[PDB]
Amino acid sequence: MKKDIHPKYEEITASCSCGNVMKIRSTVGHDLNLDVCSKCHPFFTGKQRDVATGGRVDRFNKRFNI
Amino acid sequence: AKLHDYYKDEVVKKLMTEFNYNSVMQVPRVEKITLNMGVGEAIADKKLLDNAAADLAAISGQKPLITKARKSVAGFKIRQGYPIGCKVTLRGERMWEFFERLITIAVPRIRDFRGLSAKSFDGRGNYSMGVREQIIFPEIDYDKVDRVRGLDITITTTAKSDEEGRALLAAFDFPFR
Amino acid sequence: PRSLKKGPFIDLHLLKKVEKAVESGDKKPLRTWSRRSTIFPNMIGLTIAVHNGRQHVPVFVTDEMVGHKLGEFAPTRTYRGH
Amino acid sequence: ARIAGINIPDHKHAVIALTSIYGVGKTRSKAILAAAGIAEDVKISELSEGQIDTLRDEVAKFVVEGDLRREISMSIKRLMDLGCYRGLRHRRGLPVRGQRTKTNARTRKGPRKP
Amino acid sequence: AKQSMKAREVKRVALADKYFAKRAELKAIISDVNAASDEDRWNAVLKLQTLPRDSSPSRQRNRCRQTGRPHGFLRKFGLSRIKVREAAMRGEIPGLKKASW
RNA sequence: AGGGCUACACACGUGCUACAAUGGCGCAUACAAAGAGAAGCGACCUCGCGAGAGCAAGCGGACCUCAUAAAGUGCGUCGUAGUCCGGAUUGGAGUCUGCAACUCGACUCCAUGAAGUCGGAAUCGCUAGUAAUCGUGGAUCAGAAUGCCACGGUGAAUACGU
Ligand SMILES: [Mg+2]
Ligand SMILES: [Mg+2]
Ligand SMILES: [Mg+2]
Ligand SMILES: [Mg+2]
Ligand SMILES: [Mg+2]
Ligand SMILES: [Mg+2]
Ligand SMILES: [Mg+2]
Ligand SMILES: [Mg+2]
Ligand SMILES: [Mg+2]
Ligand SMILES: [Mg+2]
Ligand SMILES: [Zn+2]
Repeated sequence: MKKDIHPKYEEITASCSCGNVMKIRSTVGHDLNLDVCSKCHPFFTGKQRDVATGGRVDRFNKRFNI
Repeated sequence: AKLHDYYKDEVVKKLMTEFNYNSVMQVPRVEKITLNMGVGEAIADKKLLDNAAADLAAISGQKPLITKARKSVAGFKIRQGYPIGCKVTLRGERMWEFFERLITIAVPRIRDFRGLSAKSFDGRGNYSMGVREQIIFPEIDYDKVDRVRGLDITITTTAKSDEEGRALLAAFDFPFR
Repeated sequence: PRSLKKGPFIDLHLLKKVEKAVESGDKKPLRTWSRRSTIFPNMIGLTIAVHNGRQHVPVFVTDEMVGHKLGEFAPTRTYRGH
Repeated sequence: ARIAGINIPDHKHAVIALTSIYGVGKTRSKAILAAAGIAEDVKISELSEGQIDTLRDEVAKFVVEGDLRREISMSIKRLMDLGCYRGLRHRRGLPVRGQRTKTNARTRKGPRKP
Repeated sequence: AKQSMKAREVKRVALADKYFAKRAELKAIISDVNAASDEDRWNAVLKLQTLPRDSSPSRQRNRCRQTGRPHGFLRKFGLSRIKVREAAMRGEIPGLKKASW
């Protein structure tokens, strides 16, 4: 490849909220902590057979009085 | 590498058993992934092209080919030789790395994601998706983006027809709504 | 906003409609007039059409719009420009 | 004098300097200096590097410039993708919480056009 | 006051003071932390909301008892500003006089 | 039943808040008057940074509550800066009224910290407890005032003359 013209392309760890951690040689600059992924997405594995950790729970499920 | 190994073993085996081929090379390979940004507002702010170039550089660790106006088009007010775009071609290990990054990070982060369009082949098995928000890519910081532009992406496959291309991509677990 | 000691709000007629819709509803949108009902996670996947005053604008419920009510998505004052 | 990524000024009292952090006003600054045990009548000049470092990690216990920008901008973008009332006001550039627009909407509309 | 509005206020007073002692206990059930939020409070909300809207005391406009005028009402005299001035100046309201201090 | 009177390229009237040091901010401590209360005022104590919540006495009221007045005075800090002035916008989290606070209530907590550097032609009020300013109560009121109607605290300058 060429030299002194491309950005930094180190090896980075990416950890999602469901516990799926992926080793990927990427160009970001620092560690990553994402939320969704292939394993924790509704459409990919069961639309009503997935759980989330966001707007459906944190803001709402703590406060419901049903 | 990892997705390439997954290809070499599982996708080659399942394609072998499904298609009943006489040669291992008769399964679709992948030529490249071309990330394109047809800026088109460069005529007003020339700097907006350098930001798109920096954005492609961010997404994929390659300096972008500043693509040139193919011919003069008076309707869009472009001459011959004015830089109205930027692209990058990723093939090899870099193709696989970015490809994993996309399929495992960006395809779930799509806004109101209801699967991927199942009709985006030319007619011989070359896939072509357009994303409407760049933000799905993990590389983006969002703290230095003047405009939330979008981009398209072409997965160039060595497939013979649309069925074989779809088979190859579906083996990689694409949503295919 | 509504206090936590009283919980959320939803009209009873709309509530009954929402369980009937999420158990055997696949036919037509739900034409309601209760702009004051907070969206629940049960109604996820419905295309309820809330009354904006003269018609009912359909709104497909998305899982990222939680603490908002049906009147945030119906426009009440049309204004093209001056 | 290099907390959170800015160049927080000296010669100013304890609280008055940490206000410059996008995310630390008067109260959160008093809370930081309380957890750090430093009196509020002293400057940011004669504080040693280690004290500055514990101030740094207490600021890091709170949200900071880049992170705050990120959540508030994603809140605004969530408003505009909902296509809700607040989304229309943020898009159109009008008051969001319900103020009057017939008059006295200048701070959200800009100065008078014609 | 169009006579209709008077009749409306009559039916509102009737439904309020008849459905009373029911709306109030539901409000008490909602307000107390000690009662379980889980089911009793939610069902109390539902029962409260299905009660006819007219039965609330927050729909009392307190019109004038004679001329039904919604605005200018005074709770003390129970009359609009006009009827207060006329009846008070003629002399049918006890102890009232043009003040000057 | 919902919406609108709250709509917004604009222009005008009447107010509030500032542009700052005679001030802002923290702490300590004074001095009122006039009102309102029972489908109401609501001690105390406890919980919560706070709005406020539970418990709950007293009071149809020169008795109880709203209710701690503030400016002031002392102590420090800021040092003439678009700033420790300003709090307009905007995000997040709430409290209270009410069936229900999204269009469309008020406050509270955190963060965001704009215009604004005393204002052109012109134009308004005031001859004394007045103007200028500081605070409190009422009516309306389920909740919702910077408006209106009241009450007190400091407290001027000038009037040659027509
Ligand atoms: Mg700050
Ligand atoms: Mg009322
Ligand atoms: Mg009437
Ligand atoms: Mg009006
Ligand atoms: Mg003020
Ligand atoms: Mg009295
Ligand atoms: Mg400024
Ligand atoms: Mg400011
Ligand atoms: Mg005179
Ligand atoms: Mg004198
Ligand atoms: Zn995951």
